[PDB]
Amino acid sequence: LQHWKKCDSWWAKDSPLETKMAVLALLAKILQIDSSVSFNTSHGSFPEVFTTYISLLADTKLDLHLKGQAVTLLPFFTSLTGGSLEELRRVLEQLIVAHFPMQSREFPPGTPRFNNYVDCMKKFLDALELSQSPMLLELMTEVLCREQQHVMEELFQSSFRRIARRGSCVTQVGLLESVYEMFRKDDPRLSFTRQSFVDRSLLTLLWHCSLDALREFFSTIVVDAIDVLKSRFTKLNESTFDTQITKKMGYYKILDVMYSRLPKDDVHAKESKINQVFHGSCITEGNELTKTLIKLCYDAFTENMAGENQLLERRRLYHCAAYNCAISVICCVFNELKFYQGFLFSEKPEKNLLIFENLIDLKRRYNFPVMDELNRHECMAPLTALVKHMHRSLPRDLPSWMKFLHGKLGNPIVPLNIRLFLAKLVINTEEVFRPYAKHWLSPLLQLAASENNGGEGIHYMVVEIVATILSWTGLATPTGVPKDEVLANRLLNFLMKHVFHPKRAVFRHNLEIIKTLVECWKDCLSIPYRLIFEKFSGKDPNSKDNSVGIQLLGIVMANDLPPYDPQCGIQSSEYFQALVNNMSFVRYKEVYAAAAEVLGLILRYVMERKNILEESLCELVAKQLKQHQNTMEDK
Amino acid sequence: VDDLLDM
Repeated sequence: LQHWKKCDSWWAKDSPLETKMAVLALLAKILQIDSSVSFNTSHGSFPEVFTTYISLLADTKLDLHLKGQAVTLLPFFTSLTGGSLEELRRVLEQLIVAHFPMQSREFPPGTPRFNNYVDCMKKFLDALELSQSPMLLELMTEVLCREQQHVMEELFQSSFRRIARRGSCVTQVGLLESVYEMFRKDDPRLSFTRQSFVDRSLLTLLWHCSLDALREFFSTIVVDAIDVLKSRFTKLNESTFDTQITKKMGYYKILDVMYSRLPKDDVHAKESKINQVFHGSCITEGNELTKTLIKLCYDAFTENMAGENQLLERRRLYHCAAYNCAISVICCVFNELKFYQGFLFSEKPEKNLLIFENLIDLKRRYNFPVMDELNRHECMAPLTALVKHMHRSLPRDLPSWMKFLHGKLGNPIVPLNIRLFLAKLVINTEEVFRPYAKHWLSPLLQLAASENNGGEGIHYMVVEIVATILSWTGLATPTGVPKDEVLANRLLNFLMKHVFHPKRAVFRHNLEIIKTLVECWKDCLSIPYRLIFEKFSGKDPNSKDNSVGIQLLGIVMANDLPPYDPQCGIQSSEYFQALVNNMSFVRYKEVYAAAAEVLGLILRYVMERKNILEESLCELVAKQLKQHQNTMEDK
Repeated sequence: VDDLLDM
C-alpha cells in the first residue's frame, strides 16, 4: 500500500477487462489481512484512491461486475469516515438510477439483466453486513421500499437481523436514528411507500436490536409520537392526508414492538426510566403516564366511523394498529384481569370488533392448498397470545361480551364477516377454552347451522366448527338442551346433502365426519333417510353416483344400528327393493358389491331386533341373487 | 367506559 504512485500505473480507463477485475482482488484481500491500519482512516493518499472511484463509477462500457465488485470495496473505504460521504452518495445516486428500475417486473428471471441485478443486490448486502453503517442502511432501504414482495425481501431481512444482533448500542442508535428521521420527516412521497419505510425495514430491525440500551432510542424519541397522536382531526379536508393516517399508523407500530422485548422492571416499577411523556423532572417516582395516555388508543378504537369517506382500508388498518398497541401496553403494565378487560373488551356502542374488519371481501376458503393463509389478517396472533397468557394468570364475564354478542346477533346486525372473525378466535384456542363450551356451543354451532357461511356446500370453516364442537364432547357433553336438537337436525341434513367431492380422498374425509358426528355425539338425530334413498336409487347402468347412498347408509348402520325407514314418508316395499336392485350395476365394484356389504349388516340388525321385515327383505335379496346364479356365476 | 381507562 505504500507504493501508491506506482500502483496508479493501473486503474486506467483503457485497461484489459479481465485485469480490470483482477486488480480489485488485491486491495479486496489486503484490507482483510490489514484491517484498515493505513490508506483508510484519514491516512496516506486515501483521497487519491477514494477520488479514483469518480473516474470508475462514471464508466459506461461495463457489465455489472466491475461495478458489482466496486460496491463491495465500500465496507472499508467508509468504515469510520467522518466526511467525503457526499462524494460517495452522488455516485451511489448516479449508479442506482441508471442500472435498477423503479419496479422489478421489468424482467422475467433468467434474462441476464435480472441475474446481474440480483447479484448487485447480493453484493450490497455482503457490503452492508460488515460495514455496520447507517449511511449504507439508509441508502439500501430506499432501493427496497417501492413495491411489496418483488426481490424476495425475505433474503434482505436476514442482513438487518445480523447487524441488529452483532454490534454496539451506540452504532445501533446511529442505525435507528437514521431510519427514524427518514420516516419522521414529511418531504412529499407516496403514502404506501411511506408505510413500507417503517413496516418493511425499521420494524424488522427493532425486533432484533440488542437487549440493553434499546430503551435509549425510545426514551430519546417518545415525546414526538405522543405529541403527534393528539391532533390533526380538523385537517382531514383533502385526500393528501393519507400521508398522515400513515404517520399515526407507523407511530403506533414503533412502540408496541417496544412494549414487546422490554423488561417489566422498566415499564412498571417505583423508578420510571421512561417517564418522558411528561417532563419527567418531578415524575420519577412510579410509572403511570401510560394509563394517563391510553386515551390515544381509545380515540383510535371508538371514532364514530365517517358517513362518506374514501380511505376506508387505511382507516381500517389504522384502527387495527392502535388496537395492537392497546394489547401491548395492557399485557405489560395493566396486570389486573379487570384492566385486561379494561376498555379493551367492554365498549359503549361505538363497538371495537365491528370497526377492524372489511365488510365486502367474500373471504372464501380453499380445502386444497399449495394457519397463515387468511388467518394472515391483523390482530389474530396477538389475541391468541392475550387469551393464552391470561389463561395462565387466573371466568365467563370475559367471553360474555364476545360469544353472546356474536350469538344473540344471529341477525345482519353483525355481518357474517364479523361472526367468522369471532369464531376464528375460538377454533385456534379450544385447548385454552374447554371450561365454557356448554353455553358457547349454542352460538358456535348456530353459526354452522346458519344458511350462509360463504361455503359452496361444505367448506373448511364448517369443518373447523364441527371439529371443535366434537372435540369438546368428552368434558362438555352437550345433549338434549332445547336448541341443540333443532340445530343438530339442520347440521346432519346439510353435512349429508353436500357430502360428495370430485376427489376420492376428500369425499372419504367428509364421510368420516359423519361417522363421529353421529356415534360420538347425537341421539338427537331425526336421520335424513328421505334424502338417503335419492342418494342411491337413481338407475343408470354406468352410474358410479349411486355409491354415495350405499356408503352413507353404511354410516347410519355402523353407529350401533339405529332403525331404518320409520314413518319418513316413503314405502318399505319400494325403498329396500332399490337398495337390493343396486347390486345389478355390475360395471363398478363400489356400486354393486358395497350394496351387498350393507345388506349383510341389515339382516344382522332386523333378525336380532326380531322385527318382521327379514321375512321379506331376505326374499328380496334371494330373488335378486338368483338372477346372477343363472347368468353371472362370478358376480 | 372512561373509568376502565385511567386507574
